[PDB]
Amino acid sequence: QPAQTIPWGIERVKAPSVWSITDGSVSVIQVAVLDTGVDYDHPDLAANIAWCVSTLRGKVSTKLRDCADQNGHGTHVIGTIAALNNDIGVVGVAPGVQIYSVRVLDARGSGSYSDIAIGIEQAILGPDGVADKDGDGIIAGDPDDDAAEVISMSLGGPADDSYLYDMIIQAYNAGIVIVAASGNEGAPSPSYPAAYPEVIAVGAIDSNDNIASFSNRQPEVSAPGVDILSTYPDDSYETLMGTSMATPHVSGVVALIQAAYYQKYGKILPVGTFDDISKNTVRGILHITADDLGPTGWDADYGYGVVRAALAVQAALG
Ligand SMILES: [Ca+2]
Ligand SMILES: [Ca+2]
Ligand SMILES: [Ca+2]
Ligand SMILES: [Ca+2]
Ligand SMILES: [Ca+2]
Ligand SMILES: [Ca+2]
Ligand SMILES: [Ca+2]
Repeated sequence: QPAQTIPWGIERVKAPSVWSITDGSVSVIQVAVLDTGVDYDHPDLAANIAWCVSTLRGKVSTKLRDCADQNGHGTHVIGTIAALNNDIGVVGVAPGVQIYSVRVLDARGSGSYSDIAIGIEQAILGPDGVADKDGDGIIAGDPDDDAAEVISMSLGGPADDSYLYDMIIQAYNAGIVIVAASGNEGAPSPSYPAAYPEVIAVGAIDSNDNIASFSNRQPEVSAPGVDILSTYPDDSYETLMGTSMATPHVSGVVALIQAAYYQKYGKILPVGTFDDISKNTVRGILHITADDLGPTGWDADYGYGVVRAALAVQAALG
């Protein structure tokens, strides 16, 4: 394996300076990545994969060959969030965070809306199959349960499926932050599920801080999405571009916020809304600590701006 290097995007979102506070390894926190699966034994990922599950064809399976990444996309996305900080490869935004790989897309990167909807449900239910095991009414942020705290969806299209949406609503109401790619058609508004109000739409910038021409407009925030090196099967590394690469940077920032907030207060922050500019919710923190590029304020290219982990965590703990 190659010596570790830090992809430009990880520095752009100001992650490394947070690690002293937390690298995401606060045990209650998991990030669920709904994608093409994961190279579960990749040396730069394996210790962070807590669950490798597939919902393809309406069958929930943890058979390794069913959950493994047969495309590369999911492994790349996961590495942006959580590649280990060690002597090899790359390093994620939250390099200590536990990951649930929820395979909702096939070897070609395609998926049915029912399989994605089931994947959302599985992020809530978690490995043990039960939403609220101790019956205390808390799901996300409860160390007695195994629900994820972030759902990261580097997938999207023009179709709005109410069954899939109802699952997103369920997750949001359980306290789970949902993050998704704005899309790559240079369209005037985001793809679904990014376009749902319960979901953070993420646009992509390049290494010059310019928004990528393919980035679907009107995102909520933006993040590195061009020339993104990350993990790839088999035990390898690859460079990709897309709002699917921007998305995990934001999910990683969210994981850091929630890990740090819990580490200090023993609870997590509420998800929040698109309009929130307070420091009382995750979304509010993301919006007010983002590097505000473009026209001042929220704008159709950058959204509220480029996410910044160090500032977000400081805001959460202040
Ligand atoms: Ca959890
Ligand atoms: Ca590494
Ligand atoms: Ca559970
Ligand atoms: Ca509970
Ligand atoms: Ca509890
Ligand atoms: Ca492997
Ligand atoms: Ca702006």
